[PDB]
Amino acid sequence: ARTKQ
Amino acid sequence: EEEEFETIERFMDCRIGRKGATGATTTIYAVEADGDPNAGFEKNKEPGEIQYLIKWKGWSHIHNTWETEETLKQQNVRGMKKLDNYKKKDQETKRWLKNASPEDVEYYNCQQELTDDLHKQYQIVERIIAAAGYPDYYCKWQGLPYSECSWEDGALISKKFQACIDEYFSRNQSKTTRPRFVALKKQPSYIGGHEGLELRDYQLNGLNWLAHSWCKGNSCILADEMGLGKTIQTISFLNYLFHEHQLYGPFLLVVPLSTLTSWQREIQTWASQMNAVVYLGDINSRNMIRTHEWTHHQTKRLKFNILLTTYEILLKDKAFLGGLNWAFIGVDEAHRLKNDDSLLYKTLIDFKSNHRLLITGTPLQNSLKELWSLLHFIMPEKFSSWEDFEEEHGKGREYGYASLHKELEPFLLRRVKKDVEKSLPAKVEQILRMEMSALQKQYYKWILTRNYKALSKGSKGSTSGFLNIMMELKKCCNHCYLIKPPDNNEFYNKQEALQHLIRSSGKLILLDKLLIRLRERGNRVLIFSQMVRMLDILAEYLKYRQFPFQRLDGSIKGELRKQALDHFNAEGSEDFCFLLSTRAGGLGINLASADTVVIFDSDWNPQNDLQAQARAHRIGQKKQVNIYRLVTKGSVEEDILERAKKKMPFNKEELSAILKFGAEELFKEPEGEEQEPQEMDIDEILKRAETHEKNWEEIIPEDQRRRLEEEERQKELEEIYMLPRMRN
Amino acid sequence: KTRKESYAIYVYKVLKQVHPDTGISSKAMSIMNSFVNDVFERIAGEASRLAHYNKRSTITSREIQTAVRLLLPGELAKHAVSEGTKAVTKYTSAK
Amino acid sequence: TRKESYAIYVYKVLKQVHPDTGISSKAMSIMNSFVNDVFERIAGEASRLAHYNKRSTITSREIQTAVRLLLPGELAKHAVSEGTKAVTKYTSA
Amino acid sequence: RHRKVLRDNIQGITKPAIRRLARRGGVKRISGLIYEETRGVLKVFLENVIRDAVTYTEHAKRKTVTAMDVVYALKRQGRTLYGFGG
Amino acid sequence: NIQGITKPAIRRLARRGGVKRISGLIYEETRGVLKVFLENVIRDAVTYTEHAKRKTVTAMDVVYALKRQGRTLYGFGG
Amino acid sequence: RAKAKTRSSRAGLQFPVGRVHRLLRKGNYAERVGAGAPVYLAAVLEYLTAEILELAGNAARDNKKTRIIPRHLQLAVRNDEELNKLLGRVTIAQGGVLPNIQSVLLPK
Amino acid sequence: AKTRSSRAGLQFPVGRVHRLLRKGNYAERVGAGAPVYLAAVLEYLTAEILELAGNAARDNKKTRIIPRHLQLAVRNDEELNKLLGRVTIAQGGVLPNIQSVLLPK
Amino acid sequence: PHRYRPGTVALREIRRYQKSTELLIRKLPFQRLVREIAQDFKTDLRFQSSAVMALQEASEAYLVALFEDTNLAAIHAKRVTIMPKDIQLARRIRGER
Amino acid sequence: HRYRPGTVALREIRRYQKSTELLIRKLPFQRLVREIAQDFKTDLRFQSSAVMALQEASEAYLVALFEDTNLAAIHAKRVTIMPKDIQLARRIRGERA
DNA sequence: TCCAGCCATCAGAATCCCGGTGCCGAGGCCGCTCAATTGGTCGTAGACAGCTCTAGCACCGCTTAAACGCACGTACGCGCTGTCCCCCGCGTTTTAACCGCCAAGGGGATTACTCCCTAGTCTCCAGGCACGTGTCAGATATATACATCGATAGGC
DNA sequence: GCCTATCGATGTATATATCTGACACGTGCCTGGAGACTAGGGAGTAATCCCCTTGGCGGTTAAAACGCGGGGGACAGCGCGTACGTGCGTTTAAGCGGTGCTAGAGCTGTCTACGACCAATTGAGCGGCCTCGGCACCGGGATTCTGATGGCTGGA
Repeated sequence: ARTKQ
Repeated sequence: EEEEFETIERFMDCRIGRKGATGATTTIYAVEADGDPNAGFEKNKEPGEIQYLIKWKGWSHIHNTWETEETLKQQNVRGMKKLDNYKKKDQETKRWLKNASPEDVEYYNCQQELTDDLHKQYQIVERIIAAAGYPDYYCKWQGLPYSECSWEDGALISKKFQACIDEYFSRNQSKTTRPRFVALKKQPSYIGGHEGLELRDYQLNGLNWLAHSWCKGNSCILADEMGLGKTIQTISFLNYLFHEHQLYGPFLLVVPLSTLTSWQREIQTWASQMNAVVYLGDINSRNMIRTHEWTHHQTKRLKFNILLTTYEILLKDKAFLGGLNWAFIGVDEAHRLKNDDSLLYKTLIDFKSNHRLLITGTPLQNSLKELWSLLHFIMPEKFSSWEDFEEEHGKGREYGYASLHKELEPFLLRRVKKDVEKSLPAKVEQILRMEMSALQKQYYKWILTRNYKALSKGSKGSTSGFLNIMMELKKCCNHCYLIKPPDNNEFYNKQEALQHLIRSSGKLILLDKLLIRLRERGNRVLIFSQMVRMLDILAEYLKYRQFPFQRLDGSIKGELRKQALDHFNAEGSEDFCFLLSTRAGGLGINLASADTVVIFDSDWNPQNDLQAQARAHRIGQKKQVNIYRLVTKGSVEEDILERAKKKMPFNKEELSAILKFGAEELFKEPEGEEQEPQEMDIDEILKRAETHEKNWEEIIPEDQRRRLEEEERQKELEEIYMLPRMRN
Repeated sequence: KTRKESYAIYVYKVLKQVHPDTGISSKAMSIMNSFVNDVFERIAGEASRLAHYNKRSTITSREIQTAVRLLLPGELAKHAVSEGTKAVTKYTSAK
Repeated sequence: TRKESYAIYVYKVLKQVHPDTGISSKAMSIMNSFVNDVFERIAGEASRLAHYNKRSTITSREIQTAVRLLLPGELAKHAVSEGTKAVTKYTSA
Repeated sequence: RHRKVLRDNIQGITKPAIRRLARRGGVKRISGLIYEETRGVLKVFLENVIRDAVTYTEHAKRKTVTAMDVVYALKRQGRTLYGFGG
Repeated sequence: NIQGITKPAIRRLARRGGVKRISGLIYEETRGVLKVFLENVIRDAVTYTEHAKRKTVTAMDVVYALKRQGRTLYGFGG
Repeated sequence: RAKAKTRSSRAGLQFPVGRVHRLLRKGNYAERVGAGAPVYLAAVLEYLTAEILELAGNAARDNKKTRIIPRHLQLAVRNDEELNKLLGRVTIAQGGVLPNIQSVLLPK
Repeated sequence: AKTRSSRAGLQFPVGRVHRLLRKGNYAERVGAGAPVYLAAVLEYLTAEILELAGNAARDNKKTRIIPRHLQLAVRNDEELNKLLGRVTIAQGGVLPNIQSVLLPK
Repeated sequence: PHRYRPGTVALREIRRYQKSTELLIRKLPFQRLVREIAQDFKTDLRFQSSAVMALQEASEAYLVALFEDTNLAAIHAKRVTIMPKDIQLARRIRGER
Repeated sequence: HRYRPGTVALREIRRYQKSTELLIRKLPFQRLVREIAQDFKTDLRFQSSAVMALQEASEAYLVALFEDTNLAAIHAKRVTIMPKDIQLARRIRGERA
């Protein structure tokens, strides 16, 4: 996943 | 693929909130997920924190993170130097905001309100630019140029607006991009839109014009009189080839940057079933346009229905935009194309295009070469030269009026205000002719007696000689202070300035009651004058009257000029007056917010008066427009009007006679001082006003010329003699 | 043996105006006769470059005033222009 | 309208010194103004020399003595020799 | 606002511009107080040159300061400039 | 004949100029600068004398020699 | 004919308007010399001479003499900052220099 | 044959210099030999500067004399630099000269 | 990281800008400053495009000569940095008041 | 007794700054003029007022040159003028490059 | 108790000032002659007006080169100390500048005749300036190579 | 310890490929240069008077020269820190251009009035002479810095 977790 | 960490981008945020915030709490995707851990906070109630979290590099505003800002230093993020700049700019910010005038403080509050909304509006997507489909949903945000387009995994955008965006994503697969006479003039308003019923009869006839013109194969110049027909009827006409006929070639519309937002908003509201590649931005933005949206399907099978580009960008990328066989080229404000030496004109000519339309907001009265250029752009054939045209354009013939602006087959609408408007009350140009005040009479006498030595030449004089004198005397039609200002030591006393104003300016005695009557009613006022210095007097006068007002002249910077116009045009505008100028008529501004206008000055060209009226005669006005013009029985403009009415400052003999007839006899007669012809203040002028839809030695009382020649020879002699022979 | 003209007599009248009691030695006269000649050759020199740039052919009071304006520094210019204007006015206004 | 200038003559001199070299527009303006200024210096010095000796005519002798005053030591010798060559040929032809 | 129209225009001859001019002359190290002295000097140079040009313009009954007027202003002060006319 | 510009003579000139202490090599530099300055002025003086077809070099010629180099001298006639 | 009256007397100046007109016309300054030019030029020359004479006499009273000597003109010209800017290149014979010593050289 | 330039062996205009001397108000008379003398001096001074500037153009491997080729000519020559010492040449630059004490060692 | 010692970049700038004849002062702010000074003498003055060009050439050439004199003045004091007193000394020797 | 170094120098400064008399002797300066004019034209004859016109132009040039030299020597934080001070003044004035 | 900052008094050597006394250099004054002013006229320059069109100021949008800010650190400005001989003050021996006077003749300043070069003007013809045009030179981008410089490591 | 050794950059420098806008060249013609002439006078030349420069001499004495002591300023060496440089970063506005407008630079045709040229005559300014007062020179003493010598006492 690219998003910031 | 992925990349490394640890970089800041930009600081545009400032807030106060509860400690312990994590993620993106106030963003819409996080609001749905967690609501807000900061919810219920108050600045003083709870031990919270004054945050200013940051916009992060490599991530969008939808990914704008909120955290405990101690974590920022805890990650050793590059680019902290912008944080120090933020404090110093903010620390300067409050030092100005806390001490500025409350009007300016609230103005800055409105400027902030526009600011963060513009910042909030960046979050909303506009289109995804179609291992997940078009992988990771490469998409555009509102406001940012195409350069800032980025990716999403389908985990936060999939929830927010992908429900309707998938319908636009599905539109990608949708298939998109001469006949006889057509059954026009039906009622197609159902095709207009989801509330597409607002088309008036004249707008429909304009569409019927455009369709008829293409059925004949002819081209069009949309010479509408700067009404609403600029955009609404133009974009709707492109539906004729797409939504009725499905003959959907590629359409170009080159619109100026100032009006691009309007064109891009109404291409979606009306003709919603359309796609629009806005060709704006830096070279990166246009590169993203070409690789990702220009030809979705395959080579040369264009997928854009319409594209909007500024005139500035069309010259930069003339090659790529000109390589396509265009079905339609549209140019807005087309008076830029009035010159064949223009690079835009020369480059737009070479664009191969099936149909061509020009939108203009002027009656395009200018000489034959402007029309010849415009006619050449819409029709490159059968209008190529004067040699094949002289038989028709040959002026000076009364029988030629049957063709001049009448017999033009490349039709222009030229459809005037008087044709479309059918419910506006009648209009009369009020002329408040009156006698001259005592101060004006003395100054008018001062000017005339000064220039006797020039006037003696008569027919052997100079046209420029008279024009200076007439320009000088026009300062007496305006109030005295253009000639010699009043004494500061007395004028500064507001305990006496009110008497100074009312005694000097009889022109306000009737307006005073109208001002109060309409201020209780809620009206607004616009004022016109040629002399910028005379406008300065009005600004000072208005500052003394303390009515809110605005000003518009060529010395104002662009940002302040636009905001001043927008302040008066905003809904519920509170400003009462507006110092206007004639040259603003070319900007397309709107004057419908004010129904009362005063023509304080006079002008030598009726075209300027027409330009002032054209921006106020808005279609759909229900009230009767209030207009007043001032005449002072001197510098007789009526000497022009009686002659002008046969065709609506030109002949040396006439202009000399104007001075000999204007103020022919009421010079400094021995009648004496304190004549004070004031006695027509009210209800005299209202009832009695009409309405409609010798050599100088014989003339001038030469006794004064002794009194000036023997005193000026004294003024300009002490000014020579009043300096010591020696220093110290 | 031959007339050699100099500004001794007029400078002496000017000295007897500003300072009626003082005198001037024979060598300060040579400095005075040279100072006036130098200022003449400077102002009239400029009044020859002016009225040639303008393609005129005559030297006038206006060009002499412009030369004085260009040549004399600071406050000396204003008094010089004022004195020239006074002399011109007195010549034109009387016979 | 005609703005007379030394433009045609500088090119002839350049074509005699360096037949292949040419001259740019702004360098021509310097050379045109160079001719004018050294013209005015020699003429003014010639004017003052004539006035100093109670003379009304500006002759080759006046021009020679002004060149000897304005130009440096070797340029003066070269210029005087060229000037005396031109004048001696003009009286013979 | 960060800047105002308050006739600070002489500060548009910046540190870089004064530094480049010094570097063309041959200066290797420049003290921080050189810039104010250069700005003061440059204003004094321009005031004298501009005044003469304005005097020639006023004498010509003209309103536009020309290159010929500027060259004649420099020619007085022994600073003859070639390139613009003569 | 240049050494007739004596060492005390150079000292007196420096005192008028405000110099308090003089190095032992100033004198030769002062002599060279004076020789150059005279070789400039006297060359012009002889040029004026030659032009006039005269042998005696005059004060008027010398003041013209200084006037061409901008050291205008008052007291002699120029 | 009418009895003569010199142009210098009409304008009030003491300097000779006749001589200045002759010098401007027999000096090849221009092809024509305006009738208002000699009157102006004499006025400026008279003023400068008066100013210099005033300062020279003012120094003469300080030096306790009653005749103007070369030294006083040097004192006059060099003290007045404007006349010094006009005569900066000028050298005055028998004039001397301004009394001035740099403060670094003074004893301590 | 019918021009004074061709009689003197000169390329510069004898006649125009005569016109400028007469119409420039230097003296009441201009001798018939003064224009010949002055034009001959003008040509030599231009020939020297053009020669030095063309030498600099060859050294810079160009073909056209540009302003810095004139500047590099005037300042190098000890005598032309003395004639044009107060002269400023537009677009002329300055000659490379770094003082010996500033170069490091 | 590679970093030149103090003086190396100074010399290269000396070499580059002595070789180049291009303008150093920016045209537009110099034009604005010229108009400011002139307006103190006569208002509403127009300036030809070449007049400001002539002013800038003269101004730059004067400063470069002043900087040469200033550098020589500083070196006489056995220094390498130019200081305002060097400019003052250079102007006083040159004769500017 | 003996005055200390400097007291006599300042007394001489005030004496020679008050006086207007010439400092270089007339006859040994007259001979130097005759010797320099020897190289330009033989059998020349000099007027007294033209030998004196050269004298009062020589002395007033060294005196101002010596003032500039003193200014340059005080600049280097020195009291004594040196050949390197004369050459710097003459290089800044433009008489040598 | 000490070096040095702040003093007091004094013998000596200046510069300043006053009274005095000669002389020569200015300040008037008489006569005279050249030039300045008055009166008239002629014609060519510039003042004035009516005009066209080159170019300057102004707006507005792009783009990116360059201004502006800050930050480490290293080279240079500035004080200080010591020492060493270059300069100054001065006494005395010495050279020659200065002045007054003398006599000779050089060449400077003029006057006067005369004639050749130069101004003024008219007919003339050809040169050089202006407008147009087109090919190539040197400005630009880009590419590899070739120094120039300075951190790091071992030799003596 | 101080020397010098190869190497990793990283800006000049050098190539070769494009191309645009500017220069050298073309024709036309209008204005100016030139030829043939005549006219007054400026500059040339011979003669001449004598102003003044130059040559020499001999006193006088002022100032130059030369040498001695001593001190203070030049200048090398060292050290400490405030300041400038180099460089990365980033926010302002220069530069380019396109387009527009209209003020004001350039020109042409007309008329007049202002300056030059002219003849006279008259007093203002030049030269030469003269005679008295300011200061040039001088003896002199009241005054004023100035270097040596005897005198508190601070921070230490």
